[PDB]
Amino acid sequence: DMYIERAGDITWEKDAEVTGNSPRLDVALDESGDFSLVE
Amino acid sequence: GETTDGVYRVMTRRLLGSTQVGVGVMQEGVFHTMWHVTKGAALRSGEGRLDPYWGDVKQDLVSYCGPWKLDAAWDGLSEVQLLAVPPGERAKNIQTLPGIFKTKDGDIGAVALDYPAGTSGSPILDKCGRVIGLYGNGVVIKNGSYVSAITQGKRE
Ligand SMILES: O=C(Nc1ccc2c(c1)CNC2)c1cncc2[nH]ncc12
Repeated sequence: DMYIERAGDITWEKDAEVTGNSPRLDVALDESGDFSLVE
Repeated sequence: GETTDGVYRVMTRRLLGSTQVGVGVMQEGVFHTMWHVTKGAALRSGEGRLDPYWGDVKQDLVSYCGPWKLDAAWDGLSEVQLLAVPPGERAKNIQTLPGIFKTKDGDIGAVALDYPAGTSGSPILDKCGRVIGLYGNGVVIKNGSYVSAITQGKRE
């Protein structure tokens, strides 16, 4: 049996670690909610 | 049990020790998470029980105690903050500019940040603190990395 535990508040943090790119990917979504890379 | 608004870890004792299978958002007495985290199963909150209300395998979303409450959306221009709650590690806001998933049914936001599968259900936030979607459903790019979509449900 699964259970939940509090992890914190939902607030925006000013001066947080800015990382990661912004790619434009061509994807397909199947009936099972799974994404796939279209080419 | 605890219905206080905030971000929560989804855990299980069915394996060795205590294993984090995902994350979720408590908002307006409703627990929101990704379907692949719980598989529609009931959750426990102390002595209390959370029974599922709504769910969909294609959207990969599931709500507990009531209907989906989150309705904010990425504006297509601003940087967002993934409130990453990783397994065993402390909650941590990571700022990023999202990419785009182009599909036959329209474009969706996408955060290009790699995290373990146990991070699934971690909220993605706007500068207002609103939950614009959940992290955990995306694709594996050429460099093995994960680029998850910004998965938001529908508020009736
Ligand atoms: O495996 C992951 N996600 C997932 C799993 C099962 C299903 C779906 C998504 C939607 N349909 C069912 C995953 C989530 N987070 C981070 C990751 N890194 N590598 C994989 C991941």
